[PDB]
Amino acid sequence: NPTIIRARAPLRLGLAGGGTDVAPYADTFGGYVLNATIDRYAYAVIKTLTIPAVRFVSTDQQVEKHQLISEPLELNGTLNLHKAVYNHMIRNYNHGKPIALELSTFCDAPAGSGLGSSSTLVVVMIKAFVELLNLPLDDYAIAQLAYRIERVDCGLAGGRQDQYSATFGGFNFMEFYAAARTIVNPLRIKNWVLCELEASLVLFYTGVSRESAKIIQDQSDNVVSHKTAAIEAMHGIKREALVMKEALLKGDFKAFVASMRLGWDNKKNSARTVSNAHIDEIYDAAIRAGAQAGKVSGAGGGGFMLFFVPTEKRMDLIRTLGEYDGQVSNCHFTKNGTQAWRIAN
Amino acid sequence: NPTIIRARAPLRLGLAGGGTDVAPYADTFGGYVLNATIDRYAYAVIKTLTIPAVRFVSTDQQVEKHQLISEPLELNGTLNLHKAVYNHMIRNYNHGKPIALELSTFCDAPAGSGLGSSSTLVVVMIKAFVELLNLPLDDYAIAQLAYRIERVDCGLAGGRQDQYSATFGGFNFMEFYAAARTIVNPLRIKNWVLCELEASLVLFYTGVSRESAKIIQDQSDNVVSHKTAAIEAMHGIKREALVMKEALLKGDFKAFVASMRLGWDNKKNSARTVSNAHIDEIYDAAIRAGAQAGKVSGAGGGGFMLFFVPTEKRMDLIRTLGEYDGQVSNCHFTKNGTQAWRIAN
Ligand SMILES: Nc1ncnc2c1ncn2[C@@H]1O[C@H](COP(=O)(O)OP(=O)(O)NP(=O)(O)O)[C@@H](O)[C@H]1O
Ligand SMILES: Nc1ncnc2c1ncn2[C@@H]1O[C@H](COP(=O)(O)OP(=O)(O)NP(=O)(O)O)[C@@H](O)[C@H]1O
Ligand SMILES: [Cl-]
Ligand SMILES: [Cl-]
Ligand SMILES: [Cl-]
Ligand SMILES: [Cl-]
Ligand SMILES: [Mg+2]
Ligand SMILES: [Mg+2]
Repeated sequence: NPTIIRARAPLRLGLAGGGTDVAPYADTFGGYVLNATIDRYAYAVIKTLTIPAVRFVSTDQQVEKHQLISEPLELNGTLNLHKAVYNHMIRNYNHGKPIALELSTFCDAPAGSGLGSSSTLVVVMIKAFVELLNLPLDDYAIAQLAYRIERVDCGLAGGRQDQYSATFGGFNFMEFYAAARTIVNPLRIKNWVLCELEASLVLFYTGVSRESAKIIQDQSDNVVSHKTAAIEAMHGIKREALVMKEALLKGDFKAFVASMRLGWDNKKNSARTVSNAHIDEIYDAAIRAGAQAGKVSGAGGGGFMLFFVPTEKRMDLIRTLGEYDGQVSNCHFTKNGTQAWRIAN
Repeated sequence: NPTIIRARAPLRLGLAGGGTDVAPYADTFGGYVLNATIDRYAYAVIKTLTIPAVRFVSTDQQVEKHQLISEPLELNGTLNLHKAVYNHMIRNYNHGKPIALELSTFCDAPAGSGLGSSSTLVVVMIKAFVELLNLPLDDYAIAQLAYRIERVDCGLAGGRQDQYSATFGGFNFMEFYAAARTIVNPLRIKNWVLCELEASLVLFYTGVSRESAKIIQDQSDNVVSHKTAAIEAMHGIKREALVMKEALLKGDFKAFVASMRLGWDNKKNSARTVSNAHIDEIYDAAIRAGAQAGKVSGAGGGGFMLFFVPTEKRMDLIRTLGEYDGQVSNCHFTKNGTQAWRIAN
């Protein structure tokens, strides 16, 4: 009787505030991020095995297989996230006795796409074990656990917003404090506002960013080394996230676009590689085609861009982007957080 | 006090049965179609004007402007659908007195994409007038009206499935009879089945089909001219749509894929240009990459293809398709039918 479980968690568009969730900034001044989940998913699958082994498979089809032993798996640099989730679950919920299983992942967008894929993948792996082991972990616990596994257990530097979008789902405004304290504010946005927003957003995939780690390091350095102007850009990122949140609650699209423009300027000034000449060319083309505001979705340097465009200019913008390197798509938001289902047993 | 209304209606994936909804077949034997709406939309906007004129704007940015006169607009071959919707509403709900307004449309996929864009656009224009005039038209009435406007008023040959997906939303199994009698069967599919299905579907945009009219004409000719083998292919299309419907209700994915394979064979045999060498090359590549079944979504000859692929082979299939001409995407279903909202007054 093999058991087969799948879980999924939606990826996310960073709307405002990204950068203020980097460790030194959040811990010192408090960070704010406004984000929203979209119709693209990370997935994890658990299949119990009929042989004494553990198998890990990743999105880019890396594979590791081990013999069933009663010591933690070493985090040797290959598939550390899968191993660390596995180690945590075995130690904390199965009294340290290994379980014969294959843990596999796949994702609707590769890492560096600006959709929060890395942390979303950690979240979905945890969710799959929550279903397999029937664990009483609520959304806060899963998001806090995903954070621990990635940033502490696997020692990976990064932000704090992606764990929460992946778990809770929908539009959320997050407040980040010291000692890993995060408050999630679910935003119940009016239906008309959501329809108007999707009607006015165009996404543009520019390719994989290879700048995220560098951007996060530079943003962290801003605070640690007291780079005054760059810190002030970050305070601007924080301020505009709150402005945007209130604009969405009031259905004030004029304020929404003005806060995105100021936010994008602030984000570019916070780190040298957030934008580059190639990204600025697209941005400028989008503006003269009729977009009113835009930004890179994730840390920066590539991945998805999003543009706000009035409906009368929408098709013009879509045609213009067709002439650049990348893929255009509409933007559809999802309300559901991470979900699991069973296929066998 | 200008009034601004927007409406949207979701586009659709043809899952099974397409072709049996062509006029001679449906009227003679009864047609069946299984389809489901996706996360891509057609839109219409109505703005009342402060000058005595009527303006029409289309998705590909064609524009017509007329003086406010008290006779129906001529269907001269430019923007006939917009004009005919306008004429109908003025004659039937405004006692024949013209209304000064701009009616504009735009769409997340161009015609020939295989997503039912043409009829979906007619539906959304009607919905916008339903909101502007506060009309008591339910979903059946809007779908029957969209059919009348396109196929009778504008004399355009085509199918019957798209008007119903655009209006009702979700997964529907439609039964088509003579005298324009259609029964919509909403399918309440289990959540796990829907998640499993989205996890197993990959979409692939091959470019605009220019075969739809020819395919529909050939399918119609099959019946009118008694082409025995080609009629029998169509009976197979019909049969497999019912099989697929029952497979989705039972969560039987083995039967689902077998009915899609038989359906695709039957569809190709119903009309010479449903597939071609270019489409078959993609299909074959998808199969050897691990897809278990696939098809062209609309009438055929191009547009979106969909593939069912087991989750363990999903990323392999995605990588393989990356090497062909077209765009890959995930498949996310929507439950909502056509919706309208107000921006001013
Ligand atoms: N200095 C660093 N060294 C090594 N890895 C890092 C460093 N900083 C961040 N990372 C990690 O690199 C991984 C890839 O992240 P990234 O390229 O941002 O793709 P993503 O997960 O799609 N998020 P984003 O694209 O920014 O929305 C994440 O797990 C980060 O935690
Ligand atoms: N013989 C014909 N002559 C002129 N127009 C036709 C004929 N047959 C069909 N049409 C119309 O051509 C238009 C374009 O349809 P089509 O290329 O199928 O794009 P679509 O609306 O995206 N549907 P599909 O792509 O098949 O899902 C529709 O309004 C049809 O009604
Ligand atoms: Cl972000
Ligand atoms: Cl952001
Ligand atoms: Cl179809
Ligand atoms: Cl079909
Ligand atoms: Mg990403
Ligand atoms: Mg189409």
